[PDB]
Amino acid sequence: GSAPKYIEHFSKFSPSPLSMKQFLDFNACEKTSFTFLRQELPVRLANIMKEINLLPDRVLSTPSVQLVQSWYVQSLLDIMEFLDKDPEDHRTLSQFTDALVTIRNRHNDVVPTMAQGVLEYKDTYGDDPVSNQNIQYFLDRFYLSRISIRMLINQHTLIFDPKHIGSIDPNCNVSEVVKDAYDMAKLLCDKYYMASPDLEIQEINAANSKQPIHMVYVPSHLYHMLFELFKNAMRATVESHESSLILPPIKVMVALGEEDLSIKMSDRGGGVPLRKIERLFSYMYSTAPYGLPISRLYAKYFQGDLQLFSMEGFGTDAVIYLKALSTDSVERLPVY
Ligand SMILES: CC(C)c1ccc(COc2ccc(CC(=O)NCCN)cc2Cl)cc1
Ligand SMILES: CCNC(=O)CN(C(=O)c1ccc(O)cc1O)c1ccc(OC)cc1
Ligand SMILES: [Mg+2]
Repeated sequence: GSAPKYIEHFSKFSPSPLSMKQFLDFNACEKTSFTFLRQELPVRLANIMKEINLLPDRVLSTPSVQLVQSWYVQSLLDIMEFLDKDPEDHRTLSQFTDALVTIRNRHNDVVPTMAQGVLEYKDTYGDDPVSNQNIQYFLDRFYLSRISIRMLINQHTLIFDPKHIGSIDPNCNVSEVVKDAYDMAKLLCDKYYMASPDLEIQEINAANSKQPIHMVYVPSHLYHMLFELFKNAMRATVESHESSLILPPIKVMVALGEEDLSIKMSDRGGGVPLRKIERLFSYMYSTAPYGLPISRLYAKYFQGDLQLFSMEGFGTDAVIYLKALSTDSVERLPVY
């Protein structure tokens, strides 16, 4: 097979970061999505794949890793078939959309799969702080790559099967997403614990004090983040107040500045000591048999961040930082 040489060739290129604007203005035809994607997906696949091969042999050769490696190889090849094929012919384009579907689905399990490699590495070689920085280093990169691949694939399959533009909403009402996520967390909350804290939203539109706040974002990404955060702050809030009678609400503030859109979630769940805050964002230190770390990646993906500050004995604030303007929302992609 050619697999290694394909990887060699396409890993000389660099992934091409797109902006939400550049995403938005796409439909400027499938032909163009097609010809773009058949080059770029191979690039992004190759780049992470060569980085996977920089992993030391004791990691490199466990079942978990070798398993995802096989998936990425089959994908690269699945996409290969379409290099000499041409557009104008509408079955080329249709067979492609189908190929993009199969790939996305094949990869639905990378998270639990990799997570398994961390566990067998913990039990096999130790949980030292160095291993931890490499695992952290490698996975932050690996997942992020992975997210952007999905982003491309979803932009294609959804548009070339209007208010929305695929996975993007150009009029994303943030509190709308905040509540939905809240409502879903509460449901799970009311089931397991049969109590649940309330929600207070407040907006602060700096430039336009009385205007409801809208942005251009990918709302499922935003849902995902807010969801984990609500889960966590509910869980804490309940268990911290099980001998008490009052259950403190979860206050969220959504704030819009000249370049930031920022979302704080404040809970009175009894806090976490400074010492333990790193552990929460660590893939290794929070592995037992998404979480915060993956939700963070989503934040980073379009030049955002997601941060935590607690006060032990009281509560935790968690902040989602997003870029306010489509121009600033460029993809953050790892490169080899
Ligand atoms: C399966 C995935 C999650 C996984 C699980 C476990 C690991 C562990 O990765 C390590 C551990 C130790 C070292 C030191 C070393 O030998 N350095 C040599 C070069 N200085 C490097 C790496 Cl990349 C990575 C990825
Ligand atoms: C006594 C109850 N105490 C907590 O459960 C502490 N707890 C926090 O305080 C906390 C942490 C993260 C967060 O975004 C919000 C929080 O309130 C916490 C919540 C979720 C979590 O998942 C692993 C770990 C810790
Ligand atoms: Mg932090």
